[PDB]
Amino acid sequence: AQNPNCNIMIFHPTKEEFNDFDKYIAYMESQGAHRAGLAKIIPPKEWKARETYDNISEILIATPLQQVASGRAGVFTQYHKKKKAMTVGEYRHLANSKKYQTPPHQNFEDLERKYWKNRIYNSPIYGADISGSLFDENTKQWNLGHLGTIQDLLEKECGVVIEGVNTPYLYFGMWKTTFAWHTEDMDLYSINYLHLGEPKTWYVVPPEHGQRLERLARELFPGSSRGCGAFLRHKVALISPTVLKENGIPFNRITQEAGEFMVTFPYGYHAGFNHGFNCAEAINFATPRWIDYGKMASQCSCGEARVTFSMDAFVRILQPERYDLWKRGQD
Ligand SMILES: O=C(O)CNC(=O)C(=O)O
Ligand SMILES: [Mg+2]
Ligand code: NI
Ligand SMILES: [Zn+2]
Repeated sequence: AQNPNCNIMIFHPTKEEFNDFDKYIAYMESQGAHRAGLAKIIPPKEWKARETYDNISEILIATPLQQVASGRAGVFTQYHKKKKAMTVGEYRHLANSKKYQTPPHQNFEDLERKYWKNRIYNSPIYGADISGSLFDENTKQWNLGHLGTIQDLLEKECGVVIEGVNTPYLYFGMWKTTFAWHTEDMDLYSINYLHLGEPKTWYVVPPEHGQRLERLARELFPGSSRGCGAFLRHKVALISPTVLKENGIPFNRITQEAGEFMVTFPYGYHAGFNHGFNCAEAINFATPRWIDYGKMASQCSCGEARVTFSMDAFVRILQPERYDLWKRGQD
């Protein structure tokens, strides 16, 4: 069995190997990369996502989200308070202000210590989940707006044609902006490209151990767990690495820098935080190996998770027993 300790693997494809996206994902899996839940892909040196980032300041962040924490420094929830619209130029200036800027630090480890000590005492503003792309249309390799769609994969594997579309999302971050512990919708893959700015630190639980994280989360968030049998689908709970180690939960960590891709694998729980002003692009995707995860994915039916249009068909086809309850939660 490849990668039996479920370490995060880092790949350096050549320009030739960068041509065929599906083939390369399958290669990484042949080497055991999915056992970690997360892999890093460093593009060949010949590649670029676009020519420059000099002209992005007029992008609008229609609904910036202030991420307000409740709890203790290592075990907390966050809720999102909606703020007034602002441009990417305005958001960048805000990120760099004295109130929000990254503190002085020695290295990534010192900054990680500072994040876990102090996150809860601040409420950073995240420009998350903005439909759009920063890949140039002429970028033919690993262009996250030109991937094969999940609807087409389901149709190729299962023979059923379904409605829905699959487009990327932009994320504009600042120091301490945070992504809570989650797997993807329908336990899909994700791919995330850090276009510019400061790093993103990731934490991940191997898919084979995801239920250990779920059991800890039910213990640590007991109100939330009574409310919903899949409350991590609400994407609000944070647990620090120290607390994970105290409770024997297997995990790994890595820091993504600008110009790098990360891939999350089906049922790989992940969480993390941004170091300072940055912009990432991410999208979900599927492969043949995903189908069995999609069929078994948990679902939130309490009302909280509320998701895209395109999840309907995935539930309806892959999980017909669950469909009626889940759809009630959508309505
Ligand atoms: O970058 C973020 O805030 C969150 N990203 C992801 O969870 C992802 O790409 O799967
Ligand atoms: Mg612009
Ligand atoms: Ni994710
Ligand atoms: Zn729920």
